Amino acid sequence: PPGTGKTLLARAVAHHTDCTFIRVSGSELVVRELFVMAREHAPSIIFMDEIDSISGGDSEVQRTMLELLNQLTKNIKV
Amino acid sequence: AADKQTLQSEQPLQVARCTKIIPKYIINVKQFAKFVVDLSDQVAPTDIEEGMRVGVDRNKYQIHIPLPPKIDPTVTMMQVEEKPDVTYSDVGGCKEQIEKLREVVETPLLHPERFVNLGIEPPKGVLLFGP
Amino acid sequence: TTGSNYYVRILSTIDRELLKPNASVALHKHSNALVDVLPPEAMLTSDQKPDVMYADIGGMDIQKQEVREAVELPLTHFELYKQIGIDPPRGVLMYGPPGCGKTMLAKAVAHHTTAAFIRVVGSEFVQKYLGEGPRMVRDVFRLAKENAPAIIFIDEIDAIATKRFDAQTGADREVQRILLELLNQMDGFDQNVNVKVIMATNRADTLDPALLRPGRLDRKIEFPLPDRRQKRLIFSTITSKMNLSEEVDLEDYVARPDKISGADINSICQESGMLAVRENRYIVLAKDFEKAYKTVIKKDEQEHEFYK
Amino acid sequence: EVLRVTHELQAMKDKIKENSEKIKVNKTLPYLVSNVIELLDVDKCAVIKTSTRQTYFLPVIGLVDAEKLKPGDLVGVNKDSYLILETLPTEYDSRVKAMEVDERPTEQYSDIGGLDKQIQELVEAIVLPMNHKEKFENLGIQPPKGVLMYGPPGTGKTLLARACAAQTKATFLKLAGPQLVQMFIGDGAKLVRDAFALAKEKAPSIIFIDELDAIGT
Amino acid sequence: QLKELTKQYEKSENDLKALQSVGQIVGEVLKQLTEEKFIVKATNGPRYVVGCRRQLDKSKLKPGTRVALDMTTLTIMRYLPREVDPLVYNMSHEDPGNVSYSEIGGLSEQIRELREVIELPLTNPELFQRVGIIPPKGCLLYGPPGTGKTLLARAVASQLDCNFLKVVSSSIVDKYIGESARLIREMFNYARDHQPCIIFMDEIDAIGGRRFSEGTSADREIQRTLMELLNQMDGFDTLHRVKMIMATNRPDTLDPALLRPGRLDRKIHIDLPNEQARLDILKIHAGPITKHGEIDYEAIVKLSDGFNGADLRNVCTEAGMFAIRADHDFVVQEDFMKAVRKVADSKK
Amino acid sequence: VHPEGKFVVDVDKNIDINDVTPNCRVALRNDSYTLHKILPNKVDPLVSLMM
Amino acid sequence: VIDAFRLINANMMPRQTTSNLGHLNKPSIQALIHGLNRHYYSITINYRKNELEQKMLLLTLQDYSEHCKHNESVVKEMLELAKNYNKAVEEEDKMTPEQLAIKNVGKQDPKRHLEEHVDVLMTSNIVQCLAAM
Ligand SMILES: Nc1ncnc2c1ncn2[C@@H]1O[C@H](COP(=O)(O)OP(=O)(O)O)[C@@H](O)[C@H]1O
Ligand SMILES: Nc1ncnc2c1ncn2[C@@H]1O[C@H](COP(=O)(O)OP(=O)(O)O)[C@@H](O)[C@H]1O
Ligand SMILES: Nc1ncnc2c1ncn2[C@@H]1O[C@H](COP(=O)(O)OP(=O)(O)O)[C@@H](O)[C@H]1O
Ligand SMILES: Nc1ncnc2c1ncn2[C@@H]1O[C@H](COP(=O)(O)OP(=O)(O)O)[C@@H](O)[C@H]1O
Ligand SMILES: Nc1ncnc2c1ncn2[C@@H]1O[C@H](COP(=O)(O)OP(=O)(O)O)[C@@H](O)[C@H]1O
Repeated sequence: PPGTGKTLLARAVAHHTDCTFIRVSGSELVVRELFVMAREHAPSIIFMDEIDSISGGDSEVQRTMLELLNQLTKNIKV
Repeated sequence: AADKQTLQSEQPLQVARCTKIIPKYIINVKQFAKFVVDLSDQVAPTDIEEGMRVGVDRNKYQIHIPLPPKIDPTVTMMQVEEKPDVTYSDVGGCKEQIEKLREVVETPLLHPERFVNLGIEPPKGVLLFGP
Repeated sequence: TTGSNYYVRILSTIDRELLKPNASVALHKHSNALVDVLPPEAMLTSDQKPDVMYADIGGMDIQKQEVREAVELPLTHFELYKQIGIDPPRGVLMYGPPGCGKTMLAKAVAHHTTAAFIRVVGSEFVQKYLGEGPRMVRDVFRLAKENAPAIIFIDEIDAIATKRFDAQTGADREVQRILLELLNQMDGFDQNVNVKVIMATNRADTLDPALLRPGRLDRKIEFPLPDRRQKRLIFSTITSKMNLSEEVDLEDYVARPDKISGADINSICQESGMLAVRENRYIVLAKDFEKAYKTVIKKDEQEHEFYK
Repeated sequence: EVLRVTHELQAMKDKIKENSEKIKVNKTLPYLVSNVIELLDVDKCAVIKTSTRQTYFLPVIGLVDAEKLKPGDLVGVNKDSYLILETLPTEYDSRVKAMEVDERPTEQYSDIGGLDKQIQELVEAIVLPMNHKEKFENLGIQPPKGVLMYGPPGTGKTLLARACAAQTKATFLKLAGPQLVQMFIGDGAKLVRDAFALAKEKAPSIIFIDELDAIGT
Repeated sequence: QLKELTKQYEKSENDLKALQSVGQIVGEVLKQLTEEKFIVKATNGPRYVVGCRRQLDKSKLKPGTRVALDMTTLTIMRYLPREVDPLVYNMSHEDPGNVSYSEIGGLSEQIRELREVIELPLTNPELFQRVGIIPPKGCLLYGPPGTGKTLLARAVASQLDCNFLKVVSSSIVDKYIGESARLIREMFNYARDHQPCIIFMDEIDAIGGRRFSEGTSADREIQRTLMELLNQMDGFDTLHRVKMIMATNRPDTLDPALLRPGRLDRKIHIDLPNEQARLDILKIHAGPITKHGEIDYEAIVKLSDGFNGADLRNVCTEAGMFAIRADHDFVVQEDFMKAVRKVADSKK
Repeated sequence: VHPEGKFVVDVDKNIDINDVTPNCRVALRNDSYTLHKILPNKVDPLVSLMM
Repeated sequence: VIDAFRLINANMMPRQTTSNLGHLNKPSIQALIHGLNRHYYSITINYRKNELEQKMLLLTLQDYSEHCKHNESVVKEMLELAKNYNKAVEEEDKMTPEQLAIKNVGKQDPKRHLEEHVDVLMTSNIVQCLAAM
């Protein structure tokens, strides 16, 4: 449900591990370039957005980075 | 590999947009203050008109060279160049609708003597429908 | 201020004391060597200028005690929040459609501030000079900082903050750094001296989904386009500042509750008085009330029978 | 007093006019343009805005009066001393000055055929107020405004355009539809108002706007 | 040989003494009369610290004062008053054509109503707080086209005293960024200077809202211009002397924020001529043309409705056209009758 | 550089061009355009979209 | 800044000076200035004065509110500024490097403030008070 575990569980276990926590939620001001940053960080965690209510919103980028992530410099976790 | 002696007599030159002629005329550098200036020493007063662009120096801000217009993104379109190797003997299976296409596309050739002869202007457009 | 930042050397006579990371400091002509820090020269403190009371605001009670609660009370009683534990909310975001309680509540907040209620309309943050604006709005923020306690009021943000920008031609290459460093400026004041950034905008459907995030605003105040138990109070106030001859009725036109602001209550009541100026009358009796209301008492809608 | 005729004149021609006419030779070679924004009076003096996007105050100097100084014209200025030397008549781009067709008449009214009441109607509606307005004014009715020609796919629209503009004996401008819409906010708007400003300056002239479907959604 | 050269030559010695002058850059003093030195803001320029004239009137150098500065040495010179743009090509001139309410036909309710709401607070303001309410500010002249909108404000232009700021709303906007907001704050501050004033912004769909989501360059530049125009129609005062009125087609594309009573209170619906107003327009544009006597206006008005004032002067214009290619004396009844039945062909 | 973003410049003897890595802003081409030393790294890209 | 000059408009065609006078091989050596110094050639500016002119150019307040309300004031900033000096010596004792991050340009300035405060009263709460005696 909206609330109850989001943006906070994926935050907390990102930073017990001291990994990083990249959020690509929203595309306001600047895809594929973010992967380079994540690669540079070496280990990384990419987080997403959940909007339906409190057509192809962010499942497009979701897969867009699972296409690069499937064949893939390895410890990045969407 | 020895152009050292000639670089000082080159005068790097800023293109500006010419406009009206009173003589005097008004240039427009598109970053500077579109100001008034005459011709140098050798360029004709009938060589520079409105609309076109001329080069301005930066020392005493005056024109020496008239310059061609700008085509910035359509430079690559142009008329391709070289051109592929297939020809009329390749594209087969039609034999007549080439000849309709052929007589319109091929009148800067032989053909203008026929057309200034028996008073024809050739068609300009050709359209090519097909599945 | 001439465009870029660039490296310097600062002289020894100035102390390394007042050099805050937004301290306006002077440079030397033709050399650019730093010479002396300056008082915060920048926007106006708005000395006693706006005047509507918080008593003739009409109707608005819960929003009035929320804005009274989260703006001027943590400026006065700054330490009771440091005796219970809950922080003062940093910003105040006011989304009102189409606008009832925006700018008389942000106008009647400006009396009993005893605080530098600095105004700026959020539309001259863009300027013809390139790279000007971010320096301007950080001058606004520090101009509230050295005048604490202050209330920054910036209107209609969706002028400077939207969801959709454009990477190419730079009509908005600078407004994506109007919002960006202002978004960095508000995070630079978590040490909580006294600066509260209240802000209003007609619509917040496209504001930005990074303008809140518990730090830049922490709040949201809905303005209701009021109804039955409030509409009566609006009519009671606006009629209470007029001449009436009691042939009028109050709750008859509180009835038919259909889609009114407070602004069109001021329009039908103001229009009632002005329609009474026809016969050069110093009061209003029956028709100018009903008359103006019906004329522009919502100039109707478009029902639609069958369904309904 | 008979020595005072022209000998004291020529020392001021050489001094006053070698200096003053020297910077008045700088009316041409280094000379600059500007737009004055106001003209105020101090116990004249103007504020110009030179087109490097900056604006200077100056006491108004010679070769320009307080009458031939309208706030918002195109008046030039020196590039180092910044004093307004002489005026220039008002300007704009060549994208509007490209509409200056001179090679109009080769399609006369004999090449058009089968539309002769539209030729009578249009030619009556346009070039008859160009040669007979006063007789028209003796009836006391307003000159008719712009004529919209319209037809299915391709009849005689533009051929009546350069056929009417062929034998008009006026000036004429072949303004397209999509020349008026560009990427900037300012340009589309600036150039129609300066198009009608051109037509007012060079009036009497008629204007053909081809294909209004550009500005017709 | 001497008085001629003395007058029209020695008068032209002025070119050298005026040629000696140097010109002065302008700027705005961000106040802080740091006593001996002030901080001013140049126009396209940096803020910086400037010395002073040494016997200037420092006590009235208010924050936000146009001041002139030296170029080379850069000390502040003689001050300036607050500038004006070519708003001189706005206020000082418009379209007031000695047109009066005599040419306005058949809408005496709308023009008596607009005249009373717009200049009657400027005639007798004391009767309004007498009743107990401030006067309204704006009127929105929404209607089908033709119909006397732009003109109506022509008749208002040639019958009032204050500087009738008549502007087309699409000569406002310019290609530079943040420029239109400069122009509209310059306009309304100019209205603050000369009072009471009337600001006529017709056709306003250029600045007209129903604000978008996605065009992001050519529209958000104006949807922040409408923010400045909107937050100075509103302001923190009520502008207290100036009254703007706006006339447009398509009121159903305007912004709700700019329509909420307050920015525009008494929205006036100017309407097509019914029958009485039809014969009014027909008589007024049939006036200066020579006529008949017992020319049947009533069958012309009876004939086909749904016209406009522009369409009825189109009727008299086409009938005078019929005589001018037909070579008659004035018209006949069949020339009005042949005139309406070709205007009635002109549907959409 | 900040206002107008490009040039190719030199580096002084006491700079050891080997460590100066990309997106680590520091310059000194005072007039002739030649480097001197290094400065505060100035928070790389993501530091941005996080803060 | 005072300097006279010459007529070296022309005549590019003696004065041992002890080696060209010194301080005009140190002007503000700027090209338009030194290009002006081709014509200019400044030399010296001497100075005279007399002893007379030289020589020519060369109380209380006690508990009004004065003595109290500038030792009721400054000892309070000695209290909490000495608390921040406590925080300074506790803090910088360990994990301190690079000259205390460049002397805390930010949050200026602890400790020195105490020295200044100490200096202010001991020139006042003695001296004219001394003359009270
Ligand atoms: N189990 C929980 N423990 C702590 N906080 C929680 C919990 N569930 C919800 N929250 C609250 O939710 C907020 C975080 O938002 P989040 O849960 O990411 O939104 P969403 O519910 O949309 O995922 C925090 O302020 C937190 O207090
Ligand atoms: N008469 C023909 N002779 C040879 N090749 C042909 C002929 N007609 C079609 N083709 C083949 O069709 C291809 C041309 O594609 P094209 O017609 O351009 O497709 P499209 O019309 O979708 O662009 C070539 O590979 C060509 O060999
Ligand atoms: N709750 C209210 N009580 C009294 N007057 C109101 C109320 N809401 C609006 N008004 C009046 O109607 C007008 C419109 O105000 P509003 O649109 O809310 O301002 P803004 O759009 O700046 O928030 C104001 O001038 C105000 O006097
Ligand atoms: N009535 C006509 N008289 C002469 N030429 C005509 C006529 N109708 C069509 N044309 C021919 O059509 C061409 C012009 O087409 P036009 O009517 O201008 O198309 P559009 O109206 O879309 O511009 C000319 O080559 C012309 O010879
Ligand atoms: N009542 C009227 N009386 C006379 N002319 C009118 C009337 N209504 C409209 N018009 C015509 O409209 C023109 C003015 O333009 P207008 O109708 O305001 O269009 P817009 O509203 O687009 O400006 C006038 O030249 C006039 O002929």
